Amino acid sequence: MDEYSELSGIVDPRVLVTTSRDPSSRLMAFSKEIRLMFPTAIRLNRGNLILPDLVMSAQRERLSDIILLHEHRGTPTAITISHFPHGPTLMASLHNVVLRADIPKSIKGTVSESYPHLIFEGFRTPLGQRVVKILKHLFPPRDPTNNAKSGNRVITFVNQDDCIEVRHHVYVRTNYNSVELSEVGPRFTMRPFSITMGTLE
Amino acid sequence: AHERRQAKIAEQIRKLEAELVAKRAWTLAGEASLLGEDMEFDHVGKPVPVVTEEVSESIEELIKRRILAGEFDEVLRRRP
Repeated sequence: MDEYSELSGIVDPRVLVTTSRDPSSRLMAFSKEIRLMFPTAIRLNRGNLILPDLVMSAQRERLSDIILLHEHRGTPTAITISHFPHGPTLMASLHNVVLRADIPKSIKGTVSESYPHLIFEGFRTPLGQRVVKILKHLFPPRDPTNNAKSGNRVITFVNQDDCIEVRHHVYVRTNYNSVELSEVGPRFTMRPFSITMGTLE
Repeated sequence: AHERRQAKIAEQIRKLEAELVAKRAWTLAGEASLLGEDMEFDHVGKPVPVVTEEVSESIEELIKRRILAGEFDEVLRRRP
């Protein structure tokens, strides 16, 4: 048993995204694009909110995960993911952040918010499989029947050594054997550096 | 007098041991039971390279491969 096995596949996660206090305009823009990756996420303006008051309210309302976005000198620098009610908590540093407007050939127009497929590539260690489990359960489960044939959106995590490249695309199945991708963004590199067994205070 | 000093020294030793144990857990889990305790790593002496256009292009080829082969990793629904 682990923190996910009881409810995995039975309930949709309920995710909250927020930022450190006094966020830069760049951090706010990043937080909206992060929110858009997660179809059952809400985003809460940080305001003057004290983090223990925020965590307790999210616990009270039975949210399942919090995603907290940190920055330094105007650049997003870390991501904290904590699973409720009792853990675990993953922290990773952020690098090579590129917002949708700065991605050549990124889609323009509205992004359909269907439940995405996920791709995890290259997580060949117990540590890697632990990170996959934490990330995977931030997205709702999908219907298994004809899953391999339906959908139009995918979030992709590619692990090389200790870093994870993250991408977000919509796609059109143009034929039985061909697909066109349109990148939604953001792009970024995530480097996990802490996994603790509990939650935030 | 000399034994309150020893209390603080042992406090420092315990704190250093806790750090060491959390780092060894990270190192061990990243080699290929092993996932039950706090783990951390200080990557201090490593920069993170820029992502070349070649790498982003191969990620696109990976994604098309997975879509056309139906090889997806999300959780699937079940009955309780």
